[PDB]
Amino acid sequence: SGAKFRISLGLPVGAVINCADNTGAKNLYIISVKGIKGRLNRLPAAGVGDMVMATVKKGKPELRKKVHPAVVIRQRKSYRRKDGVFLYFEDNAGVIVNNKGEMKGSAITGPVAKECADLWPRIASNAGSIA
Amino acid sequence: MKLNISFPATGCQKLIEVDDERKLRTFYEKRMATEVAADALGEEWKGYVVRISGGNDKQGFPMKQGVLTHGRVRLLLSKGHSCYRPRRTGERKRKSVRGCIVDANLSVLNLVIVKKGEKDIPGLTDTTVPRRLGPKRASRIRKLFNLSKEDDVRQYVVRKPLNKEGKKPRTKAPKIQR
Amino acid sequence: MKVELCSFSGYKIYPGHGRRYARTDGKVFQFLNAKCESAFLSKRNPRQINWTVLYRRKHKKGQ
Amino acid sequence: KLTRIAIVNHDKCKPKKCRQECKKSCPVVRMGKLCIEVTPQSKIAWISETLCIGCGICIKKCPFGALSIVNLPSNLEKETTHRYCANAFKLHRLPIPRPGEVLGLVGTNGIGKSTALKILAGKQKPNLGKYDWQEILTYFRGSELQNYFTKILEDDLKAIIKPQYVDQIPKAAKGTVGSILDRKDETKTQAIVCQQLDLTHLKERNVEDLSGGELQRFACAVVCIQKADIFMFDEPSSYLDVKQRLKAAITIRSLINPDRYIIVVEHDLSVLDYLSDFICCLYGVPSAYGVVTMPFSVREGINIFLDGYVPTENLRFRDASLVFMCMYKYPGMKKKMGEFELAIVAGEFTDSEIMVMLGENGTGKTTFIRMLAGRLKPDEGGEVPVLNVSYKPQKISPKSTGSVRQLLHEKIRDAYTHPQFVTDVMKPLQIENIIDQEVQTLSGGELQRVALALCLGKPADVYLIDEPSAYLDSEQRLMAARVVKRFILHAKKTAFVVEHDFIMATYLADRVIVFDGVPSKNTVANSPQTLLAGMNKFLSQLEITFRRDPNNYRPRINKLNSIKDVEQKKSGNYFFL
RNA sequence: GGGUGACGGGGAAUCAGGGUUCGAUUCCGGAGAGGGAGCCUGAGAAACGGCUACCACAUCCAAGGAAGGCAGCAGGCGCGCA
RNA sequence: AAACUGCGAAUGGCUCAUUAAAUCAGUUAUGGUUCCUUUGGUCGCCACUUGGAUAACUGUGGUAAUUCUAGAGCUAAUACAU
RNA sequence: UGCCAUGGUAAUCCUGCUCAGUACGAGAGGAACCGCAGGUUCAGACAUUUGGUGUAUGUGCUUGGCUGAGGAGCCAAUGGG
RNA sequence: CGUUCAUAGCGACGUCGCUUUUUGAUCCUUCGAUGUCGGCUCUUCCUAUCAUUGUGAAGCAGAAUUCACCAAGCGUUGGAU
RNA sequence: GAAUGGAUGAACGAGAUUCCCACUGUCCCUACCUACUAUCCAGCGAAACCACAGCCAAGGGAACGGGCUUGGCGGAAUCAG
RNA sequence: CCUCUGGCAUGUUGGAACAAUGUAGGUAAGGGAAGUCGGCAAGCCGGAUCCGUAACUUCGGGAUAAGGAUUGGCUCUAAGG
Ligand SMILES: Nc1ncnc2c1ncn2[C@@H]1O[C@H](COP(=O)(O)OP(=O)(O)O)[C@@H](O)[C@H]1O
Ligand SMILES: Nc1ncnc2c1ncn2[C@@H]1O[C@H](COP(=O)(O)OP(=O)(O)O)[C@@H](O)[C@H]1O
Ligand code: SF4
Ligand code: SF4
Ligand SMILES: [Mg+2]
Ligand SMILES: [Mg+2]
Ligand SMILES: [Mg+2]
Ligand SMILES: [Mg+2]
Ligand SMILES: [Mg+2]
Ligand SMILES: [Mg+2]
Ligand SMILES: [Mg+2]
Ligand SMILES: [Mg+2]
Ligand SMILES: [Mg+2]
Ligand SMILES: [Mg+2]
Ligand SMILES: [Mg+2]
Ligand SMILES: [Mg+2]
Ligand SMILES: [Mg+2]
Ligand SMILES: [Mg+2]
Ligand SMILES: [Mg+2]
Ligand SMILES: [Mg+2]
Ligand SMILES: [Mg+2]
Ligand SMILES: [Mg+2]
Ligand SMILES: [Mg+2]
Ligand SMILES: [Mg+2]
Ligand SMILES: [Mg+2]
Ligand SMILES: [Mg+2]
Repeated sequence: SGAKFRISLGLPVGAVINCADNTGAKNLYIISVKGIKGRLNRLPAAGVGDMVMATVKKGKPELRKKVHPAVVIRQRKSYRRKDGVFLYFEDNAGVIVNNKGEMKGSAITGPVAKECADLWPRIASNAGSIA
Repeated sequence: MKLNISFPATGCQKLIEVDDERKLRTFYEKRMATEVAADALGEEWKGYVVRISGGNDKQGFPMKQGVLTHGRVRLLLSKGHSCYRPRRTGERKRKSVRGCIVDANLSVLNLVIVKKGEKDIPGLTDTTVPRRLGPKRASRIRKLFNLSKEDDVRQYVVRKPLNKEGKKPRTKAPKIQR
Repeated sequence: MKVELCSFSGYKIYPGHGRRYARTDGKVFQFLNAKCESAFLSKRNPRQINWTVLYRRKHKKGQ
Repeated sequence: KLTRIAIVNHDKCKPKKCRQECKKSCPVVRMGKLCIEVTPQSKIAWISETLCIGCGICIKKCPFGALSIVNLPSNLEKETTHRYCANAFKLHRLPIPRPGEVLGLVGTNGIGKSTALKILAGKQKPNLGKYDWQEILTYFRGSELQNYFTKILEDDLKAIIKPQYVDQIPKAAKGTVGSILDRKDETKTQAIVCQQLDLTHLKERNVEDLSGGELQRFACAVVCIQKADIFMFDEPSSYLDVKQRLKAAITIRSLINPDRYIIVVEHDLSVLDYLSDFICCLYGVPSAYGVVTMPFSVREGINIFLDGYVPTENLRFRDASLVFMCMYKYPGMKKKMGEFELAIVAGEFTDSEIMVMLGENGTGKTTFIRMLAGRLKPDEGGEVPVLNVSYKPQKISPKSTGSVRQLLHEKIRDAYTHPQFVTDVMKPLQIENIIDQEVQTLSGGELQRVALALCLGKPADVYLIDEPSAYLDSEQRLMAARVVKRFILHAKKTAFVVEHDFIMATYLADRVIVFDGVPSKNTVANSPQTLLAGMNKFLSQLEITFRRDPNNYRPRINKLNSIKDVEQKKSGNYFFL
């Protein structure tokens, strides 16, 4: 019911956020952001809690050389919360996921941003620490 | 805070609920074993001195003196320590204690009344439960009754009658040791 | 509006200001300003920095 | 890995009237095989689920709807703990009762719940899908089940069952409440149990004179008195009031010794949560088969139940996850009996509205309801609204010999046909399956579904709803709640709901009327308050608080003087949203 | 330096005289208690049916925290010809 | 009964992962060391016997939850001291 | 201090919730209007906050040299940070 | 053809047109020189309408949909070679 | 395709390509700062180019007009771009 | 790069501003070649000591291959005639 609010998004298409679930993927090369109409010359960009088509660039060869949906979970670009606190995350990160929002992994290392957890319940359940 | 106040000179102690930050503001940001005046607490406790021996944190974790801060610290403990009973000869264990410093972050405060002022209170200074048993070592018997070595310790000894045994009360007494 | 303490300096941080840092170990730090944040990142021990609270506690200043 | 199970409903299957049938339409039998065996003679039809295709032809042909064919995973065939007959129910696994820990079974009815309770009691020997005690014990090794059964077999453990059906107890025992308790003494703890369950007033009265809630209190008190191990409790909360059902939970938790096994069965989830320390779910196709899950925590087990997804088995058993103008104005009416002084505060009654009634079993929700109807006459004042009204009662008996079809058309033909009613009431309350059965042979939940349908169908302005959640499954409860909502939204006819369940009350409530004061004394019926404020008053009167688990936002119950409780009382937010 | 379908030995199995092979396995010796490390007590331990970390597995939590080690004996799962 | 005190819990049991002059075996050294216990030797102005502390017991508790424990009363020792 | 002829001109589309697993449909599947919460692209602003810049050449720190040293400074096309 | 039914959607054999975002014809203009492909950047116009607004159609139950009308207001992207 | 040399090939190359790591304002998507200009003044002071000149739409015309026809219209003198 | 000896008056002018465009320098959140024909341009790298150094090889090389660590100030010690 409660919608997302925009947040400063510092993962343009080309970024390698590190995979932070137990799949076996190390990296996640972001090849496109989901739900972006866009403009001329503007790279699509995903903040925390965004859906994103990624490719795994290093990790298990089951995962390599194919596209996955994923969710950005942490991000180093500082976003503002409605309560006026800016917040940033030390690393960019994500998790491999399926179209309907379920994790294909099982346990999320490190914290998940609450912008993402509120939006993605199955990620939030596996997430040890939030924000 | 669920203040546990104890008047030691009687042998009676109460659990007093307290709210309103300004009521407790005398206690806050003070160390353990400091003697605070309880006049600001209430006009019932008019001119009362209370030592703050530091009870329990919320989340059940006792204050232990020395650690400072107003948060939890976890320490390696041993035989001869607060907050820890070792279950083996030279057992040693990690347990989380809490700050000496007093804060609203607390379930209980422990207070020991050092001096009562003018007023009295119903379940503390009125009630007078005795020392449960009297002296047992000879020297302490002599010191209680002022005897010296040439005065017979056997006769001037404490003795408790246990009534409602079933048949009749034994005029019972310990074994004087030393 | 829970006023928070700066993880480096010790100054209070009012609602509007400052910045929050969520390290991947899974513990978070507030910073009053960028000066403090930089110091924390360069690994400067605030007990060796004269303007921080921690320094003043250590060296028994005031009182 | 998938297999099939044939099921023949023995009440419906009458081989004489229909002829052979199945055989003639079955393509395996028309080939020339022993897929189905019937004849005009003999009772019940037999089907070989080995030879059966599962074409779904025989079910369409059979005239009564006697046959069913379902698909069950092939993993389960190893772990069958009971099957009574051929072409009948097939139970998989058993719950894992732990000594000195209250087991909480959760799951809808018709999924081998009763058979499990009988097995654990020790009435039914697990036939293990054979249709043996050393062989059964070897089957149950490496688990507390073999411990449990070994305990049963040499030390004769006493199986005692608080029953589901409470209305059948009055027509069996005789004498006063106090006399029966005195007869059944073993522990010699009447007084303490009576003070916990409030049977001070009730000791004098007869068993027939008691209401539903008082009968439950009586039955639980009796079970608490009896010195026995392995306590089976089957829906203790149903018929009870908020504070009564918590007390009943506390008593059952007090019965815990390390000797005794306890096995509660609750459908109010907050009450179950409070009761148990240990939970086991019961998923399957209703009437066809049932699987007892591995034992989870209290919290984890109920989350699994709400998701409809066992993560360990990886079997999504349920499809969907079950997560969370002014018509008239009464003035300040007062109705003094003589010694007792019932009172009302003035307020509004907006159309298309469900007014939830908060209070107690005794504060006279039922008496106010009867007064509003005209079924009770006024001592003072005078509630005489020129309005048609409907009345879903608490106690529901089937003393009208016939079919449910007959009941439906006799009461209300137009609603019974009307599609808007049918999508709203008949379908969601699976009345299409009850329809054919007799009114005599209903279950308790099925009777509650029919009651909901009968009173919704009868035209009115006001709709009184006493205990709709009583006896229904947690799923059915939530359906029944939706049905009432939508019916009223279409009709623009107000309703009033006596519920004692904080799940259902929060679901249904637009506005909420609260009662205050003890029963058989002065009742101060407040004006219709907003939901936010209304529940907080009711919780403050009964001294409870709740919280919400972030995954499903389900209302969990608190302990007295727990930090979370104390914080919530100081804030004034006794629960959330 | 690498390997070992390597714990050592007493011994076992074959055998004319020689040998060939085996010795996880009830006595003796060693080493180890999921993996690595550190230590308290104590005459004796770098103990694991003692603690402290990390890793790897996993359990309740009211999510703030808390506990864990069958290569003891039963027993389970799994692995498998066993 | 409890609780403090003392002793034991380093044996036994399991397994054979490691480990190839290592383990281990026979052989010898400790005139290069430790050793609870056992056994035998030694054991020349409070002493008509000193100090205070604590547990069980009593009673307020805190925590959702552990073989968690805190504060207040007492009271011994071959414990701890002089 | 104002009027206004004439010119110009601007807003856009989407998602989620709800209606609703409802209409419709044998079932599989599966809508819509009113509401509510937000977002895209575009436009016009602005600097409380976060960020960027920084020769206030503000204030430390430091390299090589130069005022005999201390101190106070300067030079190295903005010495570097 | 479209189960049936020429025309919902199509449409053979024939036939009538429009267009200058194809390519040819042509050689009027420029050889005392009109800077010769693409891309980037920026504005504007057209409609022969992909999307969006309002609608008529169906071989439109719903969902998805093609067919047609008013219509050029607003859009119509990021990359690999 | 074989001293019109074929096949090879360490070392070397301001030679021609391709990918990866690092690094970066190349880009998303631009911003701020410095010096010298441009800017204004004193003084000094050129050139190329020039039929006449210098607002448009359409028409016709050597088939893309500043001038012609028919319409729209037209307000001194100048500055930086 | 800084200084003395010696030598100059900033390279055919000055003043006042600190706009846009430029020329020459810098810096940039998050991303990191997505830019472009193309990493063009800039940036990374860099000195020394101590380790450590592959393919291939004409056995010479490759080789500062690659990849690491250290580096200031001060007070001493030892070693070299
Ligand atoms: N003794 C019996 N003989 C034959 N069929 C039975 C018997 N008891 C129950 N059944 C059938 O089994 C079905 C489910 O019964 P049961 O398993 O007891 O209920 P639940 O599934 O709620 O535990 C019923 O529909 C009934 O037809
Ligand atoms: N018509 C009546 N005549 C006499 N007493 C009545 C009548 N109706 C109700 N009562 C009494 O009122 C009491 C409460 O009524 P009831 O509907 O049972 O309320 P509740 O279900 O809350 O107990 C009962 O004990 C009953 O004896
Ligand atoms: S279902 Fe199995 S049994 Fe019933 S008809 Fe088809 S085949 Fe014969
Ligand atoms: S199944 Fe239906 S049809 Fe076949 S016999 Fe039993 S009843 Fe008659
Ligand atoms: Mg582009
Ligand atoms: Mg090996
Ligand atoms: Mg051995
Ligand atoms: Mg060992
Ligand atoms: Mg193991
Ligand atoms: Mg060890
Ligand atoms: Mg063990
Ligand atoms: Mg100086
Ligand atoms: Mg035809
Ligand atoms: Mg030109
Ligand atoms: Mg058109
Ligand atoms: Mg040739
Ligand atoms: Mg050639
Ligand atoms: Mg011209
Ligand atoms: Mg110059
Ligand atoms: Mg000059
Ligand atoms: Mg010159
Ligand atoms: Mg940058
Ligand atoms: Mg490109
Ligand atoms: Mg490119
Ligand atoms: Mg270059
Ligand atoms: Mg090389």
